[PDB]
Amino acid sequence: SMFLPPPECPVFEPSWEEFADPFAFIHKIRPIAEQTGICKVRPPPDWQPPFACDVDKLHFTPRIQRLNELEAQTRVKARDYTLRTFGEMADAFKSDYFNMPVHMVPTELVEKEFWRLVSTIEEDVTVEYGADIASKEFGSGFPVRDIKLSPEEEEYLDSGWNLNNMPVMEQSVLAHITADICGMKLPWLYVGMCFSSFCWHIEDHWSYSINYLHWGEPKTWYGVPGYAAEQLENVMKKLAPELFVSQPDLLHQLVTIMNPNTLMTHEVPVYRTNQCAGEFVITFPRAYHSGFNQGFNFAEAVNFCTVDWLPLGRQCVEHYRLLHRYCVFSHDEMICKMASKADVLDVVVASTVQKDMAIMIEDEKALRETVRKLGVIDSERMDFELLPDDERQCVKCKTTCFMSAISCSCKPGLLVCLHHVKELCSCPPYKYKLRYRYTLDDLYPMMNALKLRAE
Ligand SMILES: O=C(O)CSc1nc(-c2ccccc2)cc(=O)[nH]1
Ligand SMILES: O=C(O)CSc1nc(-c2ccccc2)cc(=O)[nH]1
Ligand SMILES: [Cl-]
Ligand SMILES: [Mn+2]
Ligand SMILES: [Zn+2]
Ligand SMILES: [Zn+2]
Repeated sequence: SMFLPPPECPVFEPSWEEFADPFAFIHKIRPIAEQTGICKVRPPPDWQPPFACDVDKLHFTPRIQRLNELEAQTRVKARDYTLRTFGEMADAFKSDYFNMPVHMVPTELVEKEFWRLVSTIEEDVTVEYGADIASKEFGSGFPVRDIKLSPEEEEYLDSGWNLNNMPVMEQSVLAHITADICGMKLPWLYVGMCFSSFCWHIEDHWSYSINYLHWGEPKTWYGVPGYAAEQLENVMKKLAPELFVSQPDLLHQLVTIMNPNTLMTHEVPVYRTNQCAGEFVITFPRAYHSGFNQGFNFAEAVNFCTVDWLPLGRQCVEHYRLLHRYCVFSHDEMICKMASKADVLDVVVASTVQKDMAIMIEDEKALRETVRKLGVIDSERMDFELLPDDERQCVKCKTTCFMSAISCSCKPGLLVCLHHVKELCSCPPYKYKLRYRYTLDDLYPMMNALKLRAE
């Protein structure tokens, strides 16, 4: 037997009452789902968002994909397809590949065959797909405000499970952040075809993700719990070390296709599911996942960050620093933005932010004491949030600075974070300046505002 399917991941069928609040529901299932990394959610029977589109007016630029196990690919990027011409190409591909009608090809068989073809470099199957944020050429699958909407479209505008709303809801910790992240708060649209595949990965900053399949043939998933992320990476490192070489930026991270049986052989727990149209898949923090499409389909996905995630978010940026990997945003900047809005925060959010802020302040206090002992004496307040992100990365570890950094007039524009004072230039430390966003005396009242809000 060449492929043994992993065990099924948890499937939840919440009542209307349980379903109404996505954040409460996710918190409820967390003790179960965090052990499997992914889970599937079937909405109540009458939660049925309307899907309507003109398949001739939606168009997109396709990406192309070779399907070889262990071969390097990248997450970020030909004549356009319309949704109709992509669909015709996709249906004909599958139909011809199997010499069968597409909805007569068993899901078990497509899966078995996927793992055969990626392992056999004699086969050079290539497929195409779409992947992008919503645009005027190809918009969200959920209702958004703008056009006169139907009554049914209007009902789902404000849904918690409308993925456009998820990040700006009250229990989301990104609800009041000002920085423009196209990646972390905007949904991505994915147009799939048979065998088009997403390589093993975790989300930026170890966030959650929620993924909805609007219509079409199923999407097959493999997931690994967060506690096993480093085991998985060690397996990857032994079998494909090329994927771990340092890359110039975040538009360059390498990822790959790998058979889940190979992971399971090395004691990594893996779970599977077939996500059908109308179902959600949720991925938990640091939970590795991968998969492929059974045929022509359309999915929508978004990152999100709950209060549960906050401490993991801090750990992630620490992990990025040790690896010299670029950040998408400054975690500390997000924390201080929320503290500056303490009076309008949800009170549980306020309570959790306060705890992370206390850790941030004590770490910052110790770091500033250490660089003072290195002989850095001069200092000046600096509004880091005003710099383009690529103008405030630590020269050494690439972390996005916000709380503080060291500069030297010798190297105009260059910064190091306070872990890397010795990595900036050859000048003696008294030539350096500590650039800081806030004094410790600024920070304690900000934290107290959170405590008062949390009561
Ligand atoms: O049965 C379901 O799919 C959801 S409820 C539930 N699932 C699980 C579970 C399901 C699949 C894989 C691992 C655990 C454990 C548990 O205690 N409860
Ligand atoms: O990437 C996830 O976890 C969302 S599921 C999904 N992703 C992709 C994808 C993701 C990133 C870059 C390219 C494709 C394609 C697809 O058909 N599905
Ligand atoms: Cl192949
Ligand atoms: Mn993902
Ligand atoms: Zn650094
Ligand atoms: Zn210098």
